[PDB]
Amino acid sequence: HMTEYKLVVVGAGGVGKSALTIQLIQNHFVDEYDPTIEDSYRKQVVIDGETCLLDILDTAGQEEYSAMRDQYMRTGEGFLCVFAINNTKSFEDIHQYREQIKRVKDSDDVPMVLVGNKCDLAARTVESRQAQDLARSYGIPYIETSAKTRQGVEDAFYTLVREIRQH
Amino acid sequence: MRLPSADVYRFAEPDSEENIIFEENMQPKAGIPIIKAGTVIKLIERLTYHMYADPNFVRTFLTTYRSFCKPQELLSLIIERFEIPEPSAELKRFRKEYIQPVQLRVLNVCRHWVEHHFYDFERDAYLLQRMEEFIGTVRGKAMKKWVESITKIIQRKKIAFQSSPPTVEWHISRPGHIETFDLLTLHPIEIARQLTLLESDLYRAVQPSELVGSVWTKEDKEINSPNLLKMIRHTTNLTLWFEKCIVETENLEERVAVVSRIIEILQVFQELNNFNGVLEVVSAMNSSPVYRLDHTFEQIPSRQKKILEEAHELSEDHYKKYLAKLRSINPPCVPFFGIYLTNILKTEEGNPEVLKRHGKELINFSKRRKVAEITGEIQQYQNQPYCLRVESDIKRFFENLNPMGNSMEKEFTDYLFNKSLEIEPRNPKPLPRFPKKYSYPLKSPGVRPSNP
Ligand SMILES: COc1ccc(S(=O)(=O)Nc2nccs2)cc1
Repeated sequence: HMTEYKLVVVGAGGVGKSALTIQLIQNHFVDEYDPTIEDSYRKQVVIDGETCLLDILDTAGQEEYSAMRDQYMRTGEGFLCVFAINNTKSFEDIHQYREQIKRVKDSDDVPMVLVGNKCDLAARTVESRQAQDLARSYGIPYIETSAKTRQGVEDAFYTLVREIRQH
Repeated sequence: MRLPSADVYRFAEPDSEENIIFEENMQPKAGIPIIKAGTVIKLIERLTYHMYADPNFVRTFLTTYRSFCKPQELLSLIIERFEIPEPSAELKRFRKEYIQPVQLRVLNVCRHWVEHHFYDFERDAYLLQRMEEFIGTVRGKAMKKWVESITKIIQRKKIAFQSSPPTVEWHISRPGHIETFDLLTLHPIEIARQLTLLESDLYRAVQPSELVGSVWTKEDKEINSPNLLKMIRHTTNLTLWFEKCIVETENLEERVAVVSRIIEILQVFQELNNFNGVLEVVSAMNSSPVYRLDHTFEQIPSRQKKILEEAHELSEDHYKKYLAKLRSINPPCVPFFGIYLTNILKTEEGNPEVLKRHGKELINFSKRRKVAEITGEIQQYQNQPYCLRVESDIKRFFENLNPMGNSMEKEFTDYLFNKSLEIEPRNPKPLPRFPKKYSYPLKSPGVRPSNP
């Protein structure tokens, strides 16, 4: 049996967080997606020469079901805490998402990664340095990704798989 | 057949890879080709096609068109489509085989629009002015029947059946005594029935206008998705009320009675096919304050632990068992909406609005069909009601639950967790004892009805 990594995407709604996982799962020249099918959330990958399976949970759209976070969150080995670089509120919400993950996992050390997504050509309101500082305070990596161009996506996920392996 | 030029009538332009592309399959029950993408003119030509009627396409189009075309722009195109210019033996065939069918189809679209997507007209009274105008100008003995029909619907829209249900069950609280109603005083069968009725009306009130365009995630979600949001908020309030009931019952024996009663309510939700209710209980049990109460769950009967474990498995493997169980059952049921919300959002986010062929933009219809397939799957469970009698006092009790009170989510959430740590401290702190708070008996009346 190959190693299967259960990853959980968390973050504010209404700011394109769904793009991150979509762009990972779909091929680089395949812009089609059917969230209905099984292949749409499981992906075989080779990271640092060691093959594995990535099972990704992104509940994009279910933000109002706030009492379901703990349940959804407890299923994960590692977490992608996503915010939008054009939305300060989504950045300000990461502190609580992280405090929730820690409370659910009953641990101060949870494999976790901070992701700053650029979902449109709207004005950046969060400077990479603010985000890099925050990630350092928490002691986790920071990755920036582009929804338009697929830049950063693979690094965001692979950095988390590396964080799980080194835990 | 001979048709006029594109300079007089745009819909006459012939099919090509530059204005229309198809899927490799055909409509299963109709043999009609499935459009993948096309221009707005070509999509409107197929919406009002001369060779055959395309109901699925009309229902898909009218549900999802607002992303690519405005209501006022659509009316103009279907009006323009109706106003056909002429290009003997040739004329008699064109009038009968192309003018009469195309006109009949725009009138059918108008009837569908008015009957099923009337909200467009409630939000733009000029749109309704133009529809009533256009409809007035339509002449013909063939038309009179459909023009009469459209007018009869507009006026109705402007105005704005079973055997005997079971006997309402009572436990400690007696009928009329709202003052004493609570989780342990109301009958668990009646809690589940009354919540199922509430949650079923909440589910039936959600409309595709609230879903298409992922509008419940946007800044005007409170304006565009009121019923969906009331529905999600009711669910959230019930989970929070179950968590609160558990952690505010500090005596372990009383708390075990509380959790057992909630699992009894879950069992009745399973019996009623209330999947929303089932997950409200699962979510409450798997919350941070509840999940850690090992001393409470050690004292819960294996039968109840197994009931809870089976309900939880529905959620596992990305709702695999949930999705199968839902497919295997028939109405009435209250589905869990969250899956549909994620699938509509990801469909809309993960597919382009437009496809480009030979440097020309084609609207991506397939993306809209996939969204329309989900809205239809929502609607197939909204038709059948439950055969259960409403109890107005238990209904109002649940309608008015406010576990959070005047607190904010974090403030309340932290209070619930602190209560959890208070009643069952973190190891190696030994278990404290707490005084009993219920002056009535904790024995459950069971989930089997007392009356036949
Ligand atoms: C393997 O993980 C689980 C297996 C079963 C369950 S569960 O029993 O469905 N839920 C519970 N919530 C609180 C106590 S038990 C939860 C998690």
